[PDB]
Amino acid sequence: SGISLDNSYKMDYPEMGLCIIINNKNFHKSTGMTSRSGTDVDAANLRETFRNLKYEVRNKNDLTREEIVELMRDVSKEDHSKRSSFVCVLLSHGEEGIIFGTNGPVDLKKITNFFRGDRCRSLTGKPKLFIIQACRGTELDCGIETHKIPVEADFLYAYSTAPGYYSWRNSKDGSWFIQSLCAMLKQYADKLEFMHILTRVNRKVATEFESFSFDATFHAKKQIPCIESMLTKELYFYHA
Amino acid sequence: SGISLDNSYKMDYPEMGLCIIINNKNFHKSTGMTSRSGTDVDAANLRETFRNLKYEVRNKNDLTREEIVELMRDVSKEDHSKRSSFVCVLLSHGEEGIIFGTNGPVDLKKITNFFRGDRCRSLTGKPKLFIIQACRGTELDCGIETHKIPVEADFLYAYSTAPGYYSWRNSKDGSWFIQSLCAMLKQYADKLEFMHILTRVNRKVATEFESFSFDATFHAKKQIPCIESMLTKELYFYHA
Amino acid sequence: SGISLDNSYKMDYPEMGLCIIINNKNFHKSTGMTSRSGTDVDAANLRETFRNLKYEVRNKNDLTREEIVELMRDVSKEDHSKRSSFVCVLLSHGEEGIIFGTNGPVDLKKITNFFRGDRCRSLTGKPKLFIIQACRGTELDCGIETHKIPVEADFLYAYSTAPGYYSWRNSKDGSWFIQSLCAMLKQYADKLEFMHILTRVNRKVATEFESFSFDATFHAKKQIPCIESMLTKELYFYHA
Amino acid sequence: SGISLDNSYKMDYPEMGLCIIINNKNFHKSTGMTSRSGTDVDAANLRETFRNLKYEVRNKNDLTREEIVELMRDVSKEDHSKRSSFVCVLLSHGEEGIIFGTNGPVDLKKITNFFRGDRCRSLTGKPKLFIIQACRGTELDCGIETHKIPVEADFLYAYSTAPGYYSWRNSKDGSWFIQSLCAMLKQYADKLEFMHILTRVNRKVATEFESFSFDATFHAKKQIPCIESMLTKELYFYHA
Amino acid sequence: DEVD
Amino acid sequence: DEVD
Amino acid sequence: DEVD
Amino acid sequence: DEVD
Repeated sequence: SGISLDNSYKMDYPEMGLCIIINNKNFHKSTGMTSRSGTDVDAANLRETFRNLKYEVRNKNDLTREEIVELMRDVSKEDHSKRSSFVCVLLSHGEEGIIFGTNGPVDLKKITNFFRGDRCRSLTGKPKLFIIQACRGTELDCGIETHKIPVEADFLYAYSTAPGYYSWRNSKDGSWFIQSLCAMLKQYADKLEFMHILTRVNRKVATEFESFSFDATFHAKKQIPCIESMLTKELYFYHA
Repeated sequence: SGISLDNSYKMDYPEMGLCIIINNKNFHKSTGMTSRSGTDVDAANLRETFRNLKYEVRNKNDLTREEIVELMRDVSKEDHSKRSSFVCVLLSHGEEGIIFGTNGPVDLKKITNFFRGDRCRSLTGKPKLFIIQACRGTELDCGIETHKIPVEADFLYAYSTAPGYYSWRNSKDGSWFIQSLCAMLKQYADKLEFMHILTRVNRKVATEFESFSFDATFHAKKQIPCIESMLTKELYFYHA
Repeated sequence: SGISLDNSYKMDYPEMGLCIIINNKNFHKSTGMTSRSGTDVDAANLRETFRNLKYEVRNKNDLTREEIVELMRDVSKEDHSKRSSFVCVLLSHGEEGIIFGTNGPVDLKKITNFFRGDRCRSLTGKPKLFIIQACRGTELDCGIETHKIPVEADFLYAYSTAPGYYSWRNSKDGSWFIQSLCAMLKQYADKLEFMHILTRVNRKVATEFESFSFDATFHAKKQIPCIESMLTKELYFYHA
Repeated sequence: SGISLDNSYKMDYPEMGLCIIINNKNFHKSTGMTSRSGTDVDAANLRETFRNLKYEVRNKNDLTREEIVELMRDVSKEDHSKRSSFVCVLLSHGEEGIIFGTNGPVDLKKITNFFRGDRCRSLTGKPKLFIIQACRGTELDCGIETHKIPVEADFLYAYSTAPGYYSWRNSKDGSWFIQSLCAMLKQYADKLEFMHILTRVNRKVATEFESFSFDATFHAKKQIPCIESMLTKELYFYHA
Repeated sequence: DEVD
Repeated sequence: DEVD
Repeated sequence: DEVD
Repeated sequence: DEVD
């Protein structure tokens, strides 16, 4: 055969893979956490968007910390041999390195470790994408007027916000990040490599959104998403 | 004029910009930190590599924590109006979010805050690249056999290793990450967008390197770099 | 400045350039040539398509052989210094190397020679595109079931059909070639290089069209356009 | 499976295909045609270049008009089912639409008709490339100081010169066109689509070559190759 | 369909 | 607009 | 340089 | 090989 190159992940397996969407809206009163109005818009938008990309979407709502772990554990024990990749979207409250279950926090590392190259052999060498809409702290951006592989390899963390910062969600239109992500995926999934699509998402969130609040502390704030890539190849959602 | 698009950073300014390389090899005995053998190879490799990309390279060796801060402060106060971008490479010991001066640690955030969009107006809207060869923890990867913008926007953190992990350096050939980075830049700087070049670096480090030690604890370990992007546009080192 | 490359034509001049569309529908009875029903649809489609690409469109209808030559001569004597390119579309009857004026044939070479690099200095080094919807013979394709530069450089001849073959035109929808060309331009002018857009046009004409006639001699015939390029650089209709 | 696109020819068949190189240097005295000094350099350059692209190269020297036809006929009757494409290079004297056998002229159409989509079913839908180094006339370029498919579809004629023009060959370095073609293939076959590679060839021939002769009539002349494409998809020599 |  |  |  |  002619000359071959291996710069992009093989995405022509029989199935694109699973897209797990965890949507936490209602939290146990004892946690003292507010409901996340608008998150359902995000969940439906993501379901439709990934359905169009040919992913097997599974939506889960209001899962406890224990349920999140067991779900991730069970999913990682499935046979992904015939799947090209894996996607997990987390919509909830959070802080740096933490996602919140309805009854308490969950370490992100605990969730992702189940998919390590040595713990999920059917996903070894395949892109594992974690999309996270949740706060990573309490900082506010005031803006300015213009043959072995690593077990941590092949992971991509698409964070809605910069390390240490709050993440914004509109109770009517949904989160800034998820709204933008779905829009960019719908428009460029057939045209651009994933990192370039995410860069477009960064630009959209950074330029088209600004908070409005009667509280001066939270008014006129900006946001920049954060792409954290440990991928080893280019990722295209199309093939052939 | 015809139809125009703005998907990539303007890199045709009179100057590509400054490339600050901080090379810490010798540390004050009282810190109890070992010398970083092989780091000079990294520093020379980087100097040559960025010189070829037309960057104004400034190499600094063995700087104290105080000197690092003052250098960064002074550089951020320069007039970068005629420069397309800014690059800073840090070679030293470190831990999560920390880089080590010869006499003590320095918060990475303190270094980067000087270049925030609201604190360095001549760099607002321009890519600010921080390249970091230093540990981010003590974890070892055993591997597995195969009109306003955010002040944090336009930053790119190219970490040599995954969050929480050690970073490997060979006393003879230089660090795995820097060796690979320079090689990929030399070969694709004229051909590929920066995120794609970094992805090639991830693949090179992940597949071509494995530690060798008489100490079982540190033997046969792997590494995966981590690209942390808050960029809002595609970055090409060439223009026209 | 950083590294620069010159693989594509400069298309960021103040003006994209002129788009001359010669639409010959009615011919002098003495020529014994039929009217070209459907050509007006082509002319309007082209006018709109190139208007969207920011070209200064000039439509001319039913021009004699003498008028075609004088028009081309005058256009070539204009100052194109501020224009990025030149486009000329010819819609008429024809044969190999010939386009028909309303009162007689005109050598294509006579028309294009006015734009030679040495005869139109303000267009030297700029793409000169001739788009030709006309027959190049009488053959029918039965198909099968599936520092100096050359004066002839920088010309691109986009022929609707293969050398020696008839070209098909639908009296209701317009010519197969022009219909396809406009559609592909509308969809990819912002995305693909011109040769790739034309290749898409070839595929569209080749697969989506087949003649229907009560005359067995002209029934179930196919067509393949012919791209004849003497261009020296890539041509993108967008810039920046 | 995920979303698929079909914009480029399938080039991952077991074999890239045959590359027939017809090198006519010596001609029968009675034809009154001179020997083509330097053509052997072209033939060897092409053999090596296509060998590197993984083509099954067959070189034939000094073939009569009758031998050229029989060779083409026999090749077209071979089973190309397992081959991705077909390439034929003709090096000889010629004129418009004609290539010269050692004892007389041969119509190019006669040679190519054997490969029509309806006459060579194992090549239907596959790129058929004819590379022609031969004159297409006597004109000299003085330059200027700076479900069915068509049977003619999927053919690509890469002519060394513009229609009606002489083609230049250096008795020491080989032909301008072939020299440039091989150089561009060696450098971009792994990087660029074929039409873009050919465009680079056009630029190389147009800018880097100029004739030197003691005969004023043939001195300081230029040349521009001519790409004649009836291809329906993008052609990349690499795959995967 | 007609020819030109 | 609210925070998560 | 010669012609073909 | 050593660590940083």
